[PDB]
Amino acid sequence: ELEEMQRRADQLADESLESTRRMLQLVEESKDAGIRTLVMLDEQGEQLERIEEGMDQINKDMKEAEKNLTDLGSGGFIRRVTNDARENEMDENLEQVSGIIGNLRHMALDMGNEIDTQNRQIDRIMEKADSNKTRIDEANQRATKMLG
Amino acid sequence: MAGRSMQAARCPTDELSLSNCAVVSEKDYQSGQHVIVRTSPNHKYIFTLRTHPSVVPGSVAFSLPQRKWAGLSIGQEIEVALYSFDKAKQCIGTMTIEIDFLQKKNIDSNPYDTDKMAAEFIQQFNNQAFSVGQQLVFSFNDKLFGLLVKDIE
Amino acid sequence: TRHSEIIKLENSIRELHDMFMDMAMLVESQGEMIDRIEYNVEHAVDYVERAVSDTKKAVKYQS
Amino acid sequence: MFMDMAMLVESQGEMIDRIEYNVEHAVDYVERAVSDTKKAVKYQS
Amino acid sequence: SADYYKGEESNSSANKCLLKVAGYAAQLEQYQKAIDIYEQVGTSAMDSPLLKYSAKDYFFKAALCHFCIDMLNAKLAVQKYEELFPAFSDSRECKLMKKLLEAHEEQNVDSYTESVKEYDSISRLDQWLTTMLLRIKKT
Amino acid sequence: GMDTSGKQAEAMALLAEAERKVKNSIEEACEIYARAANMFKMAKNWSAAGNAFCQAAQLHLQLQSKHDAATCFVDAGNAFKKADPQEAINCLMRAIEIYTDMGRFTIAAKHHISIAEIYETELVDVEKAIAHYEQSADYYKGEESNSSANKCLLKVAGYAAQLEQYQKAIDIYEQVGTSAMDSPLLKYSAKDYFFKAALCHFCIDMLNAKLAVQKYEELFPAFSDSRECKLMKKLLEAHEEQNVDSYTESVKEYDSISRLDQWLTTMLLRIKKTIQ
Amino acid sequence: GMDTSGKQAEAMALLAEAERKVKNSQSFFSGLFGGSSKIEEACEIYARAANMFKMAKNWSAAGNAFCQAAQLHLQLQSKHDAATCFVDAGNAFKKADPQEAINCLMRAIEIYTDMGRFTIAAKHHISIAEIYETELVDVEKAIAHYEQSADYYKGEESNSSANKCLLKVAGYAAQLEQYQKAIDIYEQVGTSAMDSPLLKYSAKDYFFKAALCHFCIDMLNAKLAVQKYEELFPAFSDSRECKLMKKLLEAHEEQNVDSYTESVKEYDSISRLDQWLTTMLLRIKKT
Repeated sequence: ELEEMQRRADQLADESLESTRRMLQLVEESKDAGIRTLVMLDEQGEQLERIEEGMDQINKDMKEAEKNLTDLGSGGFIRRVTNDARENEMDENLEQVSGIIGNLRHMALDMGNEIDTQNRQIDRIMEKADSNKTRIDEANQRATKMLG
Repeated sequence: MAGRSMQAARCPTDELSLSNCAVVSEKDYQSGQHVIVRTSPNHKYIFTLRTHPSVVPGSVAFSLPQRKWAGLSIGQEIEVALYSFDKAKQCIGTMTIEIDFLQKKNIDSNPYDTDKMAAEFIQQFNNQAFSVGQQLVFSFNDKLFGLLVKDIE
Repeated sequence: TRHSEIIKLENSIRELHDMFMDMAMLVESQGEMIDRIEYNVEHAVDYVERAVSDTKKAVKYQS
Repeated sequence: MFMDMAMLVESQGEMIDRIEYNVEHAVDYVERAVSDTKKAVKYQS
Repeated sequence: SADYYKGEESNSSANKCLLKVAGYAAQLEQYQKAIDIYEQVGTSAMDSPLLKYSAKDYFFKAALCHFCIDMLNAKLAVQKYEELFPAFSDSRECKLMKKLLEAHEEQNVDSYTESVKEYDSISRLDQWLTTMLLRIKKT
Repeated sequence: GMDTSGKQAEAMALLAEAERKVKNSIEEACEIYARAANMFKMAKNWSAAGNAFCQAAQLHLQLQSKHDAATCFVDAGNAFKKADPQEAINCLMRAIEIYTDMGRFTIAAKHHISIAEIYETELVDVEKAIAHYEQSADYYKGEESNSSANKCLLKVAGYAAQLEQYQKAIDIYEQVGTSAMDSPLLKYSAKDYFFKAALCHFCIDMLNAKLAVQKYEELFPAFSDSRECKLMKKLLEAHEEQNVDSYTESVKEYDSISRLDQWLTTMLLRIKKTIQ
Repeated sequence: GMDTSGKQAEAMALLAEAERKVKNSQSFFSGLFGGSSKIEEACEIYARAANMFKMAKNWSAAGNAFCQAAQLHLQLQSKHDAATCFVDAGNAFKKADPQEAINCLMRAIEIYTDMGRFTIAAKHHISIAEIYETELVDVEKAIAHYEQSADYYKGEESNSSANKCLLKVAGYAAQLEQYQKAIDIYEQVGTSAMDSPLLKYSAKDYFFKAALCHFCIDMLNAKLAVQKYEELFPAFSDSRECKLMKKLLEAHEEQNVDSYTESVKEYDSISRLDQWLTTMLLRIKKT
């Protein structure tokens, strides 16, 4: 009876250790995942800037061509209820995790510093693109005005 | 002789399994013959042939204990070649077989006359090939036994 | 002190969840806009290519 | 959900690279058309 | 705008507009339309591969509206929501719903105060959520 | 309301004018038809606008149009998607054919996916959806689209395991795992694919399943590290010893620790049905 | 399948019609001087035939048709369209065999760099490097192609792509037993990354790579490199890489091979190892 309860308590402690190890491993993997996500987001932002510059150049060239054409004409983590050395390491692990998660939070903010802004920029160029299309369409119509 | 491709087959009847003979088709194989079966680069096992109409044409089938010992599964491919026994060095002095009960429900502690068991084993498996480490099933007086060959001297 | 660290971790997790949701919705909107502009630019480039090819053919035939 | 984000961002990145290639093709086509037009009008004059 | 987006098949903008209008209606005491919109958004998120895990929160909003209507039908409504989405059990929204029901069953001051304090300790409740909570608690 | 009636009258007048112009007689008729379709769409009456869209598409394609005709056909199909699924499917298939003849496989694959999903949700059809998914997968393979190709492969493997033979799904899972082994980012999902294959291998035989899971573990070391390996070991031991209590305890523990989407539970029940 | 057979038959008929049209184009030009419309029509028909072959999944036939269209349009002086057709032919060949793709991409790069299309030339150099890496094992050629692509990218001021090529080149070089170049590239990338907060985190990996590369030389210079990295980036101590290299140095100070193996296993458990990491660790254990 009591021996079975003690065995169950020991198994629960082992499960807690396994959970702590899984937590540590998962956070460690998430750190690399976040680093890769950050670098990929930076690459995507640079690509978006390269697209915006190209579209601005397209608009400038189209306007110049149209003009030319028109003008042509911490305190504790695990209670020492069961003693054992394991608890010690457990504490450290959670402490480590704490620090890590703090760091992780910072990384999140970093991504934001770019993400939202990029979206806004995209919207602007999108509008311009539509206008540009209309303009060339109008030019085509104007090109057909003289033909009749 | 040269070897041919084959499809894995399962023994259809318990009586065929009780004889510890590989069930083969009459078209290419005949009862009483011995074959060597290659299942991997260095896995070879010798089995006796028993004919049964239900066998798939050109196929060799083994009982569940034989498949488990050889790790045979439906859909896998193994090689089978006819073999001829040479008594120059294959004479058997005595066989040592480890015997176990297949089902726990039928286990009894009563003594058994091992001479009768040996005689029945020889009669049921006469003119058959046995290799060390072979796992098989044996029926004796409505009693099932899992037999493992310790050694042949 | 355990309760303080627990609540701090929970608050951090909730803030991360909220930021995740917001930026994920924003990224989905960004993807929708990028798809729309891709389609628009493809249509525009195809149309201008066809128009310029027709103009070149017409001028070459006339001259 | 982080794994889902990772796959979604990978898809967005590949699509953005394809869009960049399309943009390069379109700008080259437009530049060639403008060059041909300017040369033709200069020769006509 | 929501109708135009639906005609154009824009899920994100349509969902945003529906959520905004449902919230405004709830602030205006039009519980039926707000609860219908919240339920539709929640089921759509559940069906969609993404935003399903957050759909629980949306469900709570719908529940809140029903919680203002009556108490005897509240048990049936929560049972239907649970059986519809069995995974909702582990959600803290179900905990809030059951705690609020229990607090309203017995006329005492400590239950609702401690419930609101505990739920605030995690995240700051929205102004509309707090207004509806105060309205239901006062009666 | 009055707005709907006015827009309907305007659309009818524009259609009559376009019919008169085409009878007398070139792009003016198509422009009038498109304007009528847009005006009808303004009314919010999705019905009867698709007819104008189809008339415009046919008239514009009759004069050798390739890009604009395809875009108009796609718009007509999208308009019918809410109004009439069959007409939407027909318009989408015509646009697919036109674009593929033009060489634009992306639009064709997207329209095939849309047709498959509309068949799965609105109508009742899976085989045609599977064929459309396979065609889209081939089209995106022509474009070496890794993400779309992987998604289509996963969907096809899942559907085949649910209904069809398992060899294709098993091979797809093995190939995906091998490809992801070198890739670090995707390695985490790789194990899952192997796990899926194991379940499929159980539909044939228990010893075959044991061999398949052993092969998957050997091929990918990480598959052994995950607790899923222990879960499979326990499941196989319980099946070997023929003890329903252990199976029930294992499935209950898996459900409690991790939520289920009715797929793993279905496969576990199928496996247990033959335990006898 | 019947549909595939019909598509193949239609593609063969279209190819025969294109052959007849290109044959008769010369006769028409000689007898009437009708212009170059025949060549353009033949190129369009070849493109359609390639599309049909892709329908039937024939890489070789589509590549041959694309090559024929490319040469036909090159005879038309349309250098840009000829280069585009050659690039399409190379892409088609990449499906089956990039043997022709090498010369196709070389010609495309030459044409593009003649006019100033540097971005596409750099992308084609990257494609050539990938083809060489996947087909052959000659790393040096891939490195040279990557440097050429990076130079072309910097020529157009289009960054965010040359940096990745340089990083991949450094990763390859670290495995080729070359110290000076790999260390210089790693330190340059790290010092560039520290300035940018987003990439500052990635600098630790490059510092660890440089430390491992310099560790094979000797323990004394390895300690100096570790101290230099610590002084430059003290926060590098927080990363597990610095702890790992310090543990390896301490174990080698006493030749405690069991401790080294335990540390390596612990690091692998913390994060799955890579082929380069395992190779470097095995090489370091040699001394």
